[PDB]
Amino acid sequence: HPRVKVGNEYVTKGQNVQQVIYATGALAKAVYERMFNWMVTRINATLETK
Amino acid sequence: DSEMAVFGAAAPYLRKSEKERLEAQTRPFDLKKDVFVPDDKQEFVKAKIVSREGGKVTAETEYGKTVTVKEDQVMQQNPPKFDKIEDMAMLTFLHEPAVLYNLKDRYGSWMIYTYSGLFCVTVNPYKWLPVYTPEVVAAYRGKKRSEAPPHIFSISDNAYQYMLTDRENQSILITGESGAGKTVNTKRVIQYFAVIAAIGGTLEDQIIQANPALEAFGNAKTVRNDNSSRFGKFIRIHFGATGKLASADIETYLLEKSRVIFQLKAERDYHIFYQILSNKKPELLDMLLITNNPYDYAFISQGETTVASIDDAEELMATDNAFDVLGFTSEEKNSMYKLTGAIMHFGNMKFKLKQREEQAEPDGTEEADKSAYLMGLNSADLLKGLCHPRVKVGNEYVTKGQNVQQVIYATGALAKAVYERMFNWMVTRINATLETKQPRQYFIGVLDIAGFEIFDFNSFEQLCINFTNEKLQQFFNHHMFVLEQEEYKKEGIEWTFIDFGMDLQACIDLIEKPMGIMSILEEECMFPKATDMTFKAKLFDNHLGKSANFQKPRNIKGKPEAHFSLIHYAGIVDYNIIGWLQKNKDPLNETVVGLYQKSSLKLLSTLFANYFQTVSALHRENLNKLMTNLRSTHPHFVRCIIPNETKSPGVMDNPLVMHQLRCNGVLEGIRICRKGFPNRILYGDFRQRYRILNPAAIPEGQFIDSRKGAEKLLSSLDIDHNQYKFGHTKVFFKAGLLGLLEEMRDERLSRIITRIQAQSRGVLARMEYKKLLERRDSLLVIQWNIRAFMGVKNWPWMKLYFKIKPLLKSAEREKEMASMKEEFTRLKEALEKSEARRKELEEKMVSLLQEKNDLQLQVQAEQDNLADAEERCDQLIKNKIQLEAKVKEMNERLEDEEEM
Ligand SMILES: Nc1ncnc2c1ncn2[C@@H]1O[C@H](COP(=O)(O)OP(=O)(O)O)[C@@H](O)[C@H]1O
Ligand SMILES: CC(C)n1c(=O)cc(N[C@@H](C)c2ccccc2)[nH]c1=O
Ligand SMILES: [Mg+2]
Repeated sequence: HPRVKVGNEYVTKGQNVQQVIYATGALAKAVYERMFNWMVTRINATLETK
Repeated sequence: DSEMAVFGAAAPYLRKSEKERLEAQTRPFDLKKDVFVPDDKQEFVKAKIVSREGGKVTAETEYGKTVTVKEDQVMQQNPPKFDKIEDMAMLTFLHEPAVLYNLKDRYGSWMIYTYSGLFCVTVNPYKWLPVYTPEVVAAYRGKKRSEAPPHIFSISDNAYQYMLTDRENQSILITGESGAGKTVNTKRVIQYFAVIAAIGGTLEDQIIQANPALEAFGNAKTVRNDNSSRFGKFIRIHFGATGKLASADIETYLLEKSRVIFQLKAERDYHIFYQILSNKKPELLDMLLITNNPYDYAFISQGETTVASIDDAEELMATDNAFDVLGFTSEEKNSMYKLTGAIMHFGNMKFKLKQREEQAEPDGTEEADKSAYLMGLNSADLLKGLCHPRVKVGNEYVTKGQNVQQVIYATGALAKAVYERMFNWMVTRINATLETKQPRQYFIGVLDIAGFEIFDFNSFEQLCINFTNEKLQQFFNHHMFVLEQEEYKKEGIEWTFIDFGMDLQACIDLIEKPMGIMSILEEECMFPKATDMTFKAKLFDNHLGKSANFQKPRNIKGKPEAHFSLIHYAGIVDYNIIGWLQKNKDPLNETVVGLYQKSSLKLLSTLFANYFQTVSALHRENLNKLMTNLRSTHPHFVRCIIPNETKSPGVMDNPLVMHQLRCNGVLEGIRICRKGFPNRILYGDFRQRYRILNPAAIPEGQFIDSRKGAEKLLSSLDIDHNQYKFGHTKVFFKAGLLGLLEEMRDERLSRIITRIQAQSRGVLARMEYKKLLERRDSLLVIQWNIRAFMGVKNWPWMKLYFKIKPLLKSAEREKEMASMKEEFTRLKEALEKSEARRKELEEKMVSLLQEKNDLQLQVQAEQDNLADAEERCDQLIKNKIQLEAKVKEMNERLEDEEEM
């Protein structure tokens, strides 16, 4: 039941089993990819003897 | 009870006195002999067993009458220790007389509210209790159903507690026939949220006025009630993440628009008209051309025009202030008053047959002139458009000449439409105020449907309102008896399905389905030559021998003009078929609606802006939308029961009360609440909320499945384990456990916030203790300093030389040490901090040098973004050019096909 905004209040939508599977995939990807780019940004935050 | 003092003067009218507590233990009562027996004039009477004769029993009733009835129909009386209990789910013997007399003994002492387990029953006092002023609202703040005596404020706050805890929308579902009490309880809910939101501003007073502003335009005196809600209302009170009031939305479902033009004896039109007229307020009696008395306005003079329960002089001033508090400007308040004046004059327009055209014309126009002046319309254009309304057939428009008999209907429907949409706009404007654009996430939807009714003459509206009750009754039946056990099976609860017989799907289907009443109205309105006899004919052919609840009319009161009877849950209702096709089809005069859009009054144009979809279709889809939106919310039900037809306070008619107790399924609902598992928690929200009850049962920092965790925690609580069973995804509890768990949790939260305060005070006192000791030790050093001087006030050679400065190496060289060190150390500071500041600037220049170079590269990158964006727009325009050529050729060829 993801929350989506309609005006100032949020409404709730029921997801299908296939589309919740696809959404869990997308959450797995976007957590992984952000974790990688953050790891690079931390490498770029060391690697600096000023 | 000494704790009752918190309600002040309202306390005697909510809970029994201490004497009633002591009298209970002293009443003469025998559990084996005291029983209820049915009677003719009254459904049940107390009786005393006198003998036993095997399968036949004989007893003497409380009035000394002899009676004989078989043991299958005799019900044991409840012992006096359970008399007047605040929640009827806690009754020991549950049957028709136990609920009847439990309501009667409480109501005769003006204790009007009583719970019935998952829902609550309120009995119409007819005489006020000072139980609705500001002081009780503060007493109800944050109190739970276990603490505060039953009241509509208790249900309102309980819903608010759930709303914030579950982060789910809640509902308070008040139901009952006309005059039972749903509306006043609704107001009380609104005033509760407002006063709590202000004490716990402009918005809180605005919301308080949001009710009497609508109630003036939507309520009317009826045979059943003096201030009956002739329109169902759903009020969503929205709160922010922090829980403070943030907005309120009013939704309306079905205004009795016909009531604006027709009322039976012993009832009023809407209150707005008589409250405006009763004060004869010179500014309104000058703005509205209604200087006369109400007894000449045909629409509103019928029935009774005055009621003792309403101080009509004050209600006008209450609505004027209500609009002022809601920020209605002078043009808004004036426009809507003008509109009511127009509506009042609208009932006096007289029409007569033209001597040769067989067409209606207005006989008197002064009331129309007044109306059009108030509405900012043209009186001549209005009357011409009513006398010669244009109707359309697709794009072609044609003038139809109206007869007197159909114009009277058309004008009535016009009054209905103007009133209805003006009420809708007033709702949307109340939703335009109160809307603070602040964070919003959760709302409490309070439902007050138009109550179930049995007049001597019931029409299509009486069916729509009864259907609305029957749908919410089927919803109550479904949630308590069907969905409850269905979800037990879905959750795998070891439970055996109980059939209570509380089902109305068959009669709802008889109305809704593509063979039901509503589909017949939906097609018979299309046939231009359909008639009341054609509809009645198809209705009979479709239902006689095909519907168990559709029956021949009884016509016990004579007048067999056209009738049938319907077995509603709440009783046999006789419906008159005349006019239902017109009432459903809603034929509006397209000219007057077009003039309303064209009105010089900004309001009247707003009412009809953005003006197949019959009222039965709109209502059925609106109500299915409502109940779908409501199944997605946590419901609390409130059963309003009217105790007496003669409106006498304290008087109670046992057969009429029992009829409603039966039809609302209160007994069945208790049967399921006592036997079944009404309380249910998701394993995750259970863990999240009640982990505070035993953090050691669910140790964090380690994984534990939701199911076994809830198993260990609830096993650790030491409560009676026979009270719960576990589902596939929710835990399930007996009727009385959840209240005890919230009592337990708030007791623990009190214990803990006081023990964290034990820690807060303990370490804050440690901070104070250590600061005092170190500061006093320094003071002891200061004391050593002065003690040392008095020790030094002895006479040595040094006393003379040290105090005065003549000594060269000691005073002079130490002065050089102190002066040189003073200079060095001050500069030392300055130099170290300066050196750091120079480094800091270097570090800033190094980083700025990187940022300036990256920005120089970035301006080239941005210029590339500009080239990208410009070429994107350029190709979109070129493609649009070719696409326009495509649609040019297509629409041309479509027109050529239309010509050929
Ligand atoms: N709780 C109450 N306190 C005082 N009067 C009440 C109460 N309930 C009903 N009434 C009586 O009826 C009216 C309010 O009832 P209401 O809730 O509007 O009934 P319904 O909602 O069934 O139309 C008042 O005018 C009064 O005559
Ligand atoms: C079935 C219904 C009455 N219900 C519950 O039985 C419990 C709910 N939520 C839990 C978490 C809670 C318990 C007590 C007060 C607030 C919240 N929600 C619910 O919807
Ligand atoms: Mg009402």
